[PDB]
Amino acid sequence: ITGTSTVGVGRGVLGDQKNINTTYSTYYYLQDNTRGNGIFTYDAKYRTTLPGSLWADADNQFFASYDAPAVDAHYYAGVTYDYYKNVHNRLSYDGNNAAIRSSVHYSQGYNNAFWNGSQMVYGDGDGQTFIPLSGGIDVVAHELTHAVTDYTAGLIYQNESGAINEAISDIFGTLVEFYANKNPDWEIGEDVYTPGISGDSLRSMSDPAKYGDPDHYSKRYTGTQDNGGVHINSGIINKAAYLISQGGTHYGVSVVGIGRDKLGKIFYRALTQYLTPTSNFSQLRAAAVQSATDLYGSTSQEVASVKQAFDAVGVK
Ligand SMILES: N[C@@H](Cc1ccc(O)cc1)C(=O)O
Ligand SMILES: [Ca+2]
Ligand SMILES: [Ca+2]
Ligand SMILES: [Ca+2]
Ligand SMILES: [Ca+2]
Ligand SMILES: [Zn+2]
Repeated sequence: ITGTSTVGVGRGVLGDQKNINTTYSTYYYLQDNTRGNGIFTYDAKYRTTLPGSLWADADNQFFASYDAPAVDAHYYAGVTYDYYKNVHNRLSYDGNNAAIRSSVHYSQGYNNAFWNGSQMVYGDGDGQTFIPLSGGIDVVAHELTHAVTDYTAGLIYQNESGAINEAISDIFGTLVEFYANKNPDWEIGEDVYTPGISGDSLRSMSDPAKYGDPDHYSKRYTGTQDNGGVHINSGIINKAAYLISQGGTHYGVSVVGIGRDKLGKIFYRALTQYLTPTSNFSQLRAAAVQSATDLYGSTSQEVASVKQAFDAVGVK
C-alpha cells in the first residue's frame, strides 16, 4: 500500500515483545518499507488461498493471540533480510531487493510451513505437534533460504540435489538463529515443535541420527518418499556443515572446527558460484573445497577441515 512508515509493537508466538515496521493508510499494515522493496505479511484467514489479505490492524498494537504468528513472520523475515545484507552483502533473496511476502494462519491446524515459489507460508500447527510455525526463527530463515537457493544454485528438489537444497536451508536457518543470538543451537524447529515436550526438534544437524536421519553416506535413504529423501539425506550434509563449524570426531575421522562465520562464507560462496540445479553430494564437496580454496588458499586449515568433514560423512 502507499502510506506512511510507522513502527508498531506486539508479542510473538512465544510471548516476547518486539517492535515491527508498519505502514499507515487508514489502517496500520504489516509492511516494512525499511528493507529493500518491502517486507509484507498477509493473513490467510484459515484458508489456503494465497497470499490472502495484507495484514491490517486498527491501532498498531499486535498483542492478540491471533496477531502473534503475524508478528513473528514479519519480524523474522526482517532479521533474515538483515542477516543476508550484513553478512553476505546480499539484498533480499534475489540479490536485487525483491519484496518479501509471508502469509500466516494458512489452513486449519496445518503442521508445516513452506516457500511456494513466490512467498513463505506458515501453518498454525494443531497445538500438539506444533504451535504457529513462524515462532521459529530457524523455520522462517529456512523457508526464505529456499528463495535464495531458487535464485542462485537452483537445486532441484529431489534426490541428492534436493537434500543439498534442504541442508542449505537448515544451515542458513541455523546461522540466522545464531546471528539473532536468541537461544541458538544446531537443531531445527525446536521453538515451535511439540509444546508438550522439552528438548526435542524436527532435525538435529549435530546428530541427525537422533531423529532417524543419516549421518554418513553409507546410510543414505534410496527410496522414493519425501522426493527421494530430501529432508532425510540432508542429515549427511548438515552433519558435514556442523563438523566444519564446530569440529569433532565422527566415525573415527577428526575435523578441526573453523567456526560459524567461515562455514557461512564457504557455503554461501559454494551456493552462489559453484552449485548447479543437478549438483550431487560429491559435487557439493568439490564446490565447498573450491570455495574454501578461493577464500583461504589451497593449503589452508579451512580447506583441510572441509575435506575432513566430507570424509567423516563418507562423501568423496
Ligand atoms: N518441513 C519438513 C518436516 C515436517 C514434516 C511434517 C510436518 O507435519 C512438519 C514438518 C517436511 O515438510 O517434510
Ligand atoms: Ca491491534
Ligand atoms: Ca534455538
Ligand atoms: Ca534451532
Ligand atoms: Ca517440543
Ligand atoms: Zn525446506
